[PDB]
Amino acid sequence: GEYVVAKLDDLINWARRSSLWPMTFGLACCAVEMMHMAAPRYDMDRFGVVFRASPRQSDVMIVAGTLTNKMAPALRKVYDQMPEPRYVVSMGSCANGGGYYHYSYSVVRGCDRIVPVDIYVPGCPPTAEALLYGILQLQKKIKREKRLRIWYRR
Amino acid sequence: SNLTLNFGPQHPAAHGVLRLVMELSGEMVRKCDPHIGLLHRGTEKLIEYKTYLQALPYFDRLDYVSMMCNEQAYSLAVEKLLNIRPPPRAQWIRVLFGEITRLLNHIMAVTTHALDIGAMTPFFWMFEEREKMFEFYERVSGARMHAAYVRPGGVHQDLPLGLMDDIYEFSKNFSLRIDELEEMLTNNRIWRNRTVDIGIVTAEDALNYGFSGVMLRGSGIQWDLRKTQPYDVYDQVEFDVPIGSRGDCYDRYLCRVEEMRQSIRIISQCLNKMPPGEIKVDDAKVSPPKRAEMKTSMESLIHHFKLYTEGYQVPPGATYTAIEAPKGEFGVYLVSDGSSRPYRCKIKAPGFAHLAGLDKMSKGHMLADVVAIIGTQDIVFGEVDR
Amino acid sequence: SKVKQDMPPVGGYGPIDYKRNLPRRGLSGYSMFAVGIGALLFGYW
Amino acid sequence: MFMINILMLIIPILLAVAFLTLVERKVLGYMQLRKGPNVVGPYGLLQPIADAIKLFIKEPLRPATSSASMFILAPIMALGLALTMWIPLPMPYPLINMNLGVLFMLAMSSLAVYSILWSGWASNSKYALIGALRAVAQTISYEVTLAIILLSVLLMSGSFTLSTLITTQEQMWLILPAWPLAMMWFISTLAETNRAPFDLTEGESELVSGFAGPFALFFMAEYANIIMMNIFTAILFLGTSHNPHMPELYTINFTIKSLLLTMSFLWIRASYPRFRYDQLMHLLWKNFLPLTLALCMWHVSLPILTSGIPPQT
Amino acid sequence: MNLMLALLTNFTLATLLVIIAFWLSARLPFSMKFFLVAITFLLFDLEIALLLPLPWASQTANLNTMLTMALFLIILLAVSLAYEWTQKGLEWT
Amino acid sequence: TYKYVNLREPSMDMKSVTDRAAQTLLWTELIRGLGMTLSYLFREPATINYPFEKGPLSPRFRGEHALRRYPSGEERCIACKLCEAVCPAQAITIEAEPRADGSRRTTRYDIDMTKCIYCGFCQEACPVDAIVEGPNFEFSTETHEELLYNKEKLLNNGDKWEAEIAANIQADYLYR
Ligand SMILES: CCCCCCCCCCCCCCCCCC(=O)OC[C@H](COP(=O)(O)OCCN)OC(=O)CCCCCCCCCCCCCCCCC
Ligand SMILES: CCCCCCCCCCCCO[C@@H]1O[C@H](CO)[C@@H](O[C@H]2O[C@H](CO)[C@@H](O)[C@H](O)[C@H]2O)[C@H](O)[C@H]1O
Ligand SMILES: N=C(N)NC(=N)NCCc1ccc(I)c(Cl)c1
Ligand code: SF4
Ligand code: SF4
Ligand code: SF4
Repeated sequence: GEYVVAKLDDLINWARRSSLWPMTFGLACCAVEMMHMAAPRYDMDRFGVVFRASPRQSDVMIVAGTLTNKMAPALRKVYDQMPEPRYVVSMGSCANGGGYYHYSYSVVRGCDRIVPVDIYVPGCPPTAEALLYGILQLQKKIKREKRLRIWYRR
Repeated sequence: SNLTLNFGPQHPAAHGVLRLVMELSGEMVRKCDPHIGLLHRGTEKLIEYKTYLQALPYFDRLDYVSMMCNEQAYSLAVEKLLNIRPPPRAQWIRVLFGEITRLLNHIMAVTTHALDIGAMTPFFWMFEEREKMFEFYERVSGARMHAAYVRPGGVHQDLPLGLMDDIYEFSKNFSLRIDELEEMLTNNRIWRNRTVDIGIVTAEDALNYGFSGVMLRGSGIQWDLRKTQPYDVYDQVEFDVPIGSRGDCYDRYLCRVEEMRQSIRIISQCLNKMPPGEIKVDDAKVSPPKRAEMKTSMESLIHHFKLYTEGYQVPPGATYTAIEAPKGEFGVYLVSDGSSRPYRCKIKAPGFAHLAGLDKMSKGHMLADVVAIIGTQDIVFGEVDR
Repeated sequence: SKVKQDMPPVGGYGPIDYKRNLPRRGLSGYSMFAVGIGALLFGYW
Repeated sequence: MFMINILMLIIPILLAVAFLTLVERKVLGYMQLRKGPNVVGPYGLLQPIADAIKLFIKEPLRPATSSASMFILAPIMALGLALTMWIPLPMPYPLINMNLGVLFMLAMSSLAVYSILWSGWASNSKYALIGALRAVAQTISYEVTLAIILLSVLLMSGSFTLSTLITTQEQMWLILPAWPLAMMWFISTLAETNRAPFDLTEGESELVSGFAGPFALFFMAEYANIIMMNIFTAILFLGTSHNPHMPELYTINFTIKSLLLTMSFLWIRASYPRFRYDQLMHLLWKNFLPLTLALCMWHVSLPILTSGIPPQT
Repeated sequence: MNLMLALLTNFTLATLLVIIAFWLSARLPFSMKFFLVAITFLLFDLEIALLLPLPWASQTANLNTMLTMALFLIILLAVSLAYEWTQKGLEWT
Repeated sequence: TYKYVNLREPSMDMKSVTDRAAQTLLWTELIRGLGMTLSYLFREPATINYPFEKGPLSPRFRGEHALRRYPSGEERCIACKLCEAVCPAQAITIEAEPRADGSRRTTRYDIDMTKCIYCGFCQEACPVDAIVEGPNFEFSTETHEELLYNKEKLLNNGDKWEAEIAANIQADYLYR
């Protein structure tokens, strides 16, 4: 029982982190470096992170750019339509905490006011390599999960 | 009926999110209502609380595919109100990196234009080239995109030794890369079926709707601000302006591909004609002195201290200054009240007028022709929304 | 010391191509049809 | 022993489909100057397994269909019919040697569209039903040319038995006498299976705002159809010589041809933009169909005027 | 007997995989044109039912008659296409 | 000077007409495109094996911030607040007072790394090379709060990365 649950989490954690299908909100600048992560030099697809997905087939949402008050409701709705398990990666200063528009009347001061965030990737923009480091950091975070061990001990 | 085009493609794309409210009858588009503002960040109001140096990085983040070109427009506007002149080596560097930036923009414009239509392979081939040009940005500035390199007075730093040879190496092979792109698209009957006679705009309608750049030249209008109203050293380089004949998406696509070839032609002259000398105006009341001077000379330290706190004061006045940005005429209406912070800074984004013409250009076209028409205008909602 | 600055080499850089180069390949339309029909006829026989 | 025979057909199909996803990603990766999967397992060999497990333990959309009875029927019909199209394929010996095998596959393939419709009704959305009617209208249109092209080729074979296509091509592939039909046949299968440059459901879905396990089953059905089309194309146009004593020699050559044909859908997807919906309809009703009708006329007359009429047996 | 057992296995596995995956009236504004595509398909499909016997019809002694009627049927198929074409039944604007 | 991108008149001699007819019927221009993607399949990909391989950077690269020391170990920062004044994002917060030895030093030095635009203006404004943007770019965190650096974090970054920061400064200070 205890042994099986440990190896079973190992399996599903391996599957979910080895097949991370992202939905990217290309909101602004940071989406350019996001495209460079899909470009041949880094080739995010080689890690199992597919190129195109669809909101309803996605595992991770990458908020790549500034989130304005006008866009906030639409971003929350996409997050609400994602099937679980779902993760959010906050990419760049704007999505992290408002960044260079932090004091603007029309900017959400961090996307973590709208959705829960798993990883914060600093930079303006973070380099494509910095984003890839954050994506591989999220895989390690998933590798640490213990859904069945916790469930079995309820 | 009534539709709403999605915010963006399912594949990764960097140009912003659009809310397009569409009227259709059958397959035909009856009305397009672009609802923008989804990336409006109040840049112009923020600039009013910044000194003239502090506001420069805001311009990298407008048309955030043409970073240094946006910097150059702002720098020219400030240099004009200051009544100073950047040194000749800085002007050559600014034209050199202006054309490198034009390559960056046109690769993004053309290959994402194909990527949205479904021709996705050229995107991957050509962003390996963009990756190498990001290395040029990072080597002069330390940043791959938002360099903040071009500044009123010249450029922040001089080219590192060995940079020009590497730029030559890249430029040597680039025309072949354009040739491979054309092999996939230029004569492809599917690409032509998606672009030829799509989004036709007449020369007179283009002018009255406020278009600029390729949106004018695709209709046969013989206008290029680098030729007619030259800035920096553009009057010392030789290049041809591509002109279209049918005013449609296919002719504008060819113009952008030919403009890429002319940019390589211009870069070749900048590499050969780069003169020696200083990189920022030798005027420590505008451009900060060298760090070695700041640490030895009393005058230099005072001017360093004041330039990095209060900033330089700009004589009162207002200018509208524009350049031939990769996306069309990019201008700034900059108002000075005599202090060290701008009083007003309106940004003229070429895509603002272009997206206002989408309703006109899409009349009597199919739902999928709207995809191609926003593609041919090359819209970045960072500059449309400010 | 002599000023040392990123400069082009003496005599300048070599030539850089830019003009479109799509080489002409293939047979004439007559040759292509003739080959296509020849293949058909051989297959028919 | 017949149950065992059924299993060594069904299970190898699903494994072949699972690893076609890997091969497609890597072939497209290298054509795009990158690599594609190469971390999850050596050379990405465990990527299909990781994807499969991920999709099945993924929470369902919780959509609330308008017809539970027919929400479930759609994927069952899609995957059940896809597996059924394999039982008359001579590789070199069919699982079931059907006298009217070609009609059987033509008849079963005509039922595939029911799953597209039934998902649209089960969608419970105006936009998803409109999309389902566009996919159906495209699929049935390109069934017209496939049926006529198929018939024109059978006039040189003389039978509806699939094994007869092997005999018909003992001395020569049928691609020689009928390469004009082979071209339109190949493109019709791309359009029929809704593959790029005809992938309109994937594209127009990517436009209109509004329009995991169940996704996986639908996906496997579509990709098992891609492999079967290319196997049928090889049997139809690139017939492999069959040696009764060395039957596995036929299987090896036949499998290589099927893989190369399957890899060519990947090749084509990497190379071209997407047609516009009205443009792929003009391709069939105004280009392929007029030429297919004229070549159907030609191929009825051709055996008669050359005295090359094949036997019934 | 063998075919039914093959058919049962294919669809029984499809149901088995589906259950694991899941647990363990007015006028649509859709156009007239799309209706006429379906009806065009049906009529062409019906004329294709008549051409299917052709691979057996070619063994007949009465070839002159067979060939005349085979081409006659296909030509009417061509004329049906030509009529929809010229009556703008194939246009999508 | 200008040129026409699409002003060619097709030749209407039967040979040229037949050439265009062959292109339409035999898809030759589509075959040509397939050759180009085929040629890429056999090319070496541009992908690098991250994290075992890394993208090339230069000494000027603007990465994670750090506060620097003199060789004696004394802090370089003298609380002049020029970096706080120039920061385009108002990402720096400084407080200072006389140290117990009378030295002019900071008591608060915060950088909100989620406000920062990584522009490098602070390290240009600094008169003593106290604040720099280091070469580190692999410092993403799991919480927002971990990106609000205080003086202890920034001093630790300086002690952590000084070996490389000093070398990068040595390689670029003559361009500044
Ligand atoms: C001796 C007497 C003998 C009598 C008989 C003689 C016969 C003479 C006739 C010979 C020529 C017949 C050619 C038949 C091939 C089909 C031709 C065709 O339909 O192409 C035209 C079609 C339309 O293209 P478009 O540019 O829009 O033309 C304008 C139309 N209004 O264009 C298209 O189809 C576009 C297709 C786009 C998608 C293609 C992407 C893949 C391309 C590579 C596939 C290669 C095929 C591989 C075959 C594999 C087979 C196993
Ligand atoms: C190829 C066959 C492989 C079979 C392997 C069998 C292993 C079985 C272990 C299943 C573990 C699933 O783990 C669980 O899955 C469901 C959806 O799938 C997720 O989703 C669920 O949890 C969230 C919150 O936790 C709920 O709000 C949600 O309604 C629910 O769907 C859980 O977040 C995840 O913890
Ligand atoms: N990114 C995409 N949606 N396309 C794609 N290549 N999907 C492949 C995902 C998949 C689906 C079912 C199975 I069974 C397996 Cl093994 C893998
Ligand atoms: S964090 Fe920087 S690069 Fe990213 S969207 Fe904001 S300003 Fe642009
Ligand atoms: S890099 Fe720029 S935004 Fe960041 S702290 Fe320094 S001056 Fe402020
Ligand atoms: S870091 Fe430099 S500029 Fe900032 S307060 Fe300290 S000494 Fe002054």
